[PDB]
Amino acid sequence: YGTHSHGLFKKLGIPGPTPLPFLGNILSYHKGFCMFDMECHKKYGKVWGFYDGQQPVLAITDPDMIKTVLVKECYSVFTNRRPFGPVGFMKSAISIAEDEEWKRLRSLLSPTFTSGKLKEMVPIIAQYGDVLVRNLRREAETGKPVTLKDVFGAYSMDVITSTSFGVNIDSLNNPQDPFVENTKKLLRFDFLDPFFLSITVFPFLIPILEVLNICVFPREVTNFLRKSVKRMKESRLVDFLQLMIDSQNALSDLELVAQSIIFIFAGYETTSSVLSFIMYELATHPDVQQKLQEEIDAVLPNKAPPTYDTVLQMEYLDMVVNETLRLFPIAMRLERVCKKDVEINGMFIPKGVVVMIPSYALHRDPKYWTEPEKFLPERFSKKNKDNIDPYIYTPFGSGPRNCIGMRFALMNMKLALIRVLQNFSFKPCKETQIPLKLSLGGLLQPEKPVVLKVESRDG
Ligand code: HEM
Ligand SMILES: CC(=O)[C@H]1CC[C@H]2[C@@H]3CCC4=CC(=O)CC[C@]4(C)[C@H]3CC[C@]12C
Repeated sequence: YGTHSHGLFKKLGIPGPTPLPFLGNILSYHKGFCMFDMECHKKYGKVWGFYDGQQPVLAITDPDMIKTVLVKECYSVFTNRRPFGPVGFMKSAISIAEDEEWKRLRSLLSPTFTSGKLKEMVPIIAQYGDVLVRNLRREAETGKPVTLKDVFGAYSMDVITSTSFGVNIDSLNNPQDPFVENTKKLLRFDFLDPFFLSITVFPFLIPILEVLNICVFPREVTNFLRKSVKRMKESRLVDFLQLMIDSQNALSDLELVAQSIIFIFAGYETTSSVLSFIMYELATHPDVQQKLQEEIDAVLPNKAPPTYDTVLQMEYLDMVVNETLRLFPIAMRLERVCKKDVEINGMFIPKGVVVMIPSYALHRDPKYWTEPEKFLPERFSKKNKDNIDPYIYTPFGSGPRNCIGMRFALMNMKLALIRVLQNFSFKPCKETQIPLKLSLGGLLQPEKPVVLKVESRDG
C-alpha cells in the first residue's frame, strides 16, 4: 500500500500530473502553489487533478462549476475545508469548524460584522491612521528606506488589538512588549513548510500529534490570549470581544476565545501584507499614486480626516485596492471538501475529493484578463468592470463561506491608504527590487521585504 487514491483521476477521466508512490505530486511545489497552478492550467485546460500525498485535489476553472460549489452547493455537499494539522481546541474557530457547528458560528458572528458596526469601529481605526503617520513620519525624516511590512504590520496589530479587545497600545515599535509579542506570533501558516509536507504524506501523524497536545497555533500564545480574554470578560462587569459577549455569550464561552484568536490570525498579516503590495504598485507607477492622491484631496480637502462615507465615496481608491488584490490574491486558492458523490455541471465528483479553485491563476488568466501581468486600475472602472466575472475574481472567496471580514478588511486598508497618501509619497530607493518576484514558498509574499523611500508631503 502507498498509492491509495492514485487511480481516481485516470479512471474518472481527468488529466493531471502523474503521482509518485508516496509523495503524490508534492514535488511540484518547488515553485509554489501559484506557479504550480498556472502550469497545470495551461498544460491541462479547465479541469485537472493532482494528489497532495494521497489526497486527490481536483481544480475547477469554469465559473458555472465554481459557482455551483462555492454558492449553489455550499450547505449541500461542499460545506467544509480540508483538515490541515493538529488544531487542538482551535477546532471551534469558525474558519476551521465543520458542517453544522459552522453554520451555527457563521450566523452568530455575521451580525458582529454588519455595516454600521463597521461604521462604529471607524473612529477607533482612524485613531491609528493618526498613529501610523506620526510614526511613518519619523522614518521619512531620517531619510532611511522604510520597510513596509514593519510599519504596516504594526498598524494592523494596532487595529486588531483595538477593535478586537479594546486594548489601545501603540505597538508600532513603541510599546512593543505587553500584548504585542504573542500577537506578533500569529502569522500565516506556510503549508509548504517541511512540517506540513510531512503531515500530507503521513496524515496518520496528525492524531498522534493531537495526543501530545502539539497544536499548530502555538500554546504560548494561545494560553495568553485565552487567559487574557478571561480577565477581560470579568472587568467588563465597540470591540469584537464586546460584540460577542453581548452575542448571548448557544455561543460557548471558551469557544469565544477561539473566534478572538482566529480573527487576529485571518487579519493580522493578511492586511499588512496586501497594504505592502499596494504601496509597491504605487511606485513603478508614480502616475497612479498621484491620480489617487489627488482624488483624496478632492474628497477631503487638505488633510481632512477620512470617514465611513468619505471612503466608500472614492472610486479610484477602490480601483487601486481591487487591482492590487487581483495580482496578489493572498489566499491563492479557494478550496472545498466534497461531502458526498455529486454531479456538478458535467463531471462526476466522488466523495472525499478536495475541489480546488485557483484564485491566483484565474487572476492572471490571459483569457479573462488582457495584459494580466500589468498593474492597471482601470480594469475596475464603471465601464470596464462588471463584465469581469465574479467566480473568476475571488480574492475574498465567494458564497456562504467567504471572508466574513471582507468589508472590515477593505475599510481598514483604505483608512490607512488615505492617511498615508494624504500625507506622503513613496519612491523606489536603492534596495527596492524591481520587478517583483514572489516567494517560491507557500506564502504569497514578496521575497525580499518591500522597502521604499518615504518622503513627507511638505513640512
Ligand atoms: C487582507 C485581507 C483579507 C483577505 C484577502 C482575506 C481573504 C479570505 C479568503 C480568501 C477566505 C476564504 C474564502 C473561501 O473559503 O471562499 C477568507 C476567510 C475568512 N476570513 Fe478573511 N481575508 C482578509 C481579511 C480578514 C480579516 C481582517 C478578518 C477578521 C475580521 C478575516 C476573517 C476571515 C474568516 C473568519 C474567514 C473564514 C470564514 C468561514 O470559513 O466561515 N479576514 N478570507
Ligand atoms: C510557518 C508555520 O506555518 C508554522 C506553524 C506550525 C509550525 C510547527 C508546529 C510544530 C513544531 C514543533 C517544534 O517543537 C519544532 C517546530 C515545529 C515543527 C513548527 C515549525 C513552523 C510551523 C510549520
